[PDB]
Amino acid sequence: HTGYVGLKNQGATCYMNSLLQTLFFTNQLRKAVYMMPTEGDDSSKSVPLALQRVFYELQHSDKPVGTKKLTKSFGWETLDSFMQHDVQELCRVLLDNVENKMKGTCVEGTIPKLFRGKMVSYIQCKEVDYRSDRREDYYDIQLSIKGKKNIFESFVDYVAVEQLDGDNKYDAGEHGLQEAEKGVKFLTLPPVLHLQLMRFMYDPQTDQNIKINDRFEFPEQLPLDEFLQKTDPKDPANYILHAVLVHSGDNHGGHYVVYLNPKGDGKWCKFDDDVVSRCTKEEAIEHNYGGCTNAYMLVYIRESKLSEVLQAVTDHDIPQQLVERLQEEKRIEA
Amino acid sequence: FFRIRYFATNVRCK
Repeated sequence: HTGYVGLKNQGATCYMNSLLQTLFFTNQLRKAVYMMPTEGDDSSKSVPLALQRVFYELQHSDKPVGTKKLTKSFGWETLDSFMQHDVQELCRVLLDNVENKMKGTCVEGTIPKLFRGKMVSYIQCKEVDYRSDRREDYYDIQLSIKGKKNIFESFVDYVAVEQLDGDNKYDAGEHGLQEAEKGVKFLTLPPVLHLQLMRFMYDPQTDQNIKINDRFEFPEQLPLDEFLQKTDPKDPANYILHAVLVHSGDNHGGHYVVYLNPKGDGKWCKFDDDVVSRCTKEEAIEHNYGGCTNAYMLVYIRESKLSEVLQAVTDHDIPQQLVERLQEEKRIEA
Repeated sequence: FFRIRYFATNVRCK
């Protein structure tokens, strides 16, 4: 009654069902995942093949979709495995294996094209003229929310310059200890932007976590051109909200649900494991600010690359050798 | 864990 099918809750997988729906509706990722040459892989341990089955089943099955063979493929069959990892770690586990499988084939370099961005982090001396530039990549950004009112205020805190004065002077080597300024600047933003909000904190005093249920606002449209170093016209960093991963509860109780507008048209649905239901745009955006139910991860897509990232995926996009192998497997289950 | 750390989910140790 929604056009989309859900995922089974086969124990305690937490954020995994929410993450699989996010990656499955990254249509450029989905079509590229179908392209992987996996005819000769082992179904017991091949997670690229395992991800294809889940994607094919999410596209065709009328019944809730199973993930048992997928969890077994990357070694997280223990029910504690998902509680002992963050949502970004799981995504890196999936993306690393599909990108390594894409090496040497026609869909090589997909993962860097969608999710990779370029970041610089510097240290600039105040007295002497020494600067240590450091260029590195990212596939996801961790934002601080405690004290910060909205996504605007978390991005300014991410780039804010830190003063390395006092007994915290920077070791400039030959220049000796020097007062300095450390900071981070963004060079490029990826077409599909993964943003994890730090809604949880372990203090060492008491041996337990603590959830930030403070109110944190995020927009449907996020212009990030201000935070880009060397902004270019004709391609602003204007992003559109696609997914909002939601955790409700406290330090002990917790449920992981995701809201998504599939086609990018602002028509939202709630994906509660096996129950998919239409929902208002306010329930997916403004009801998840907090102040308890609130969001912990956000997925944005560049408006310029919006059309090709969310391109329609038809049955012809799935290779027939893959198709015949999955429909093979389906016949042996029965 | 043994220090002030943040996560996006309820991450526990092993």
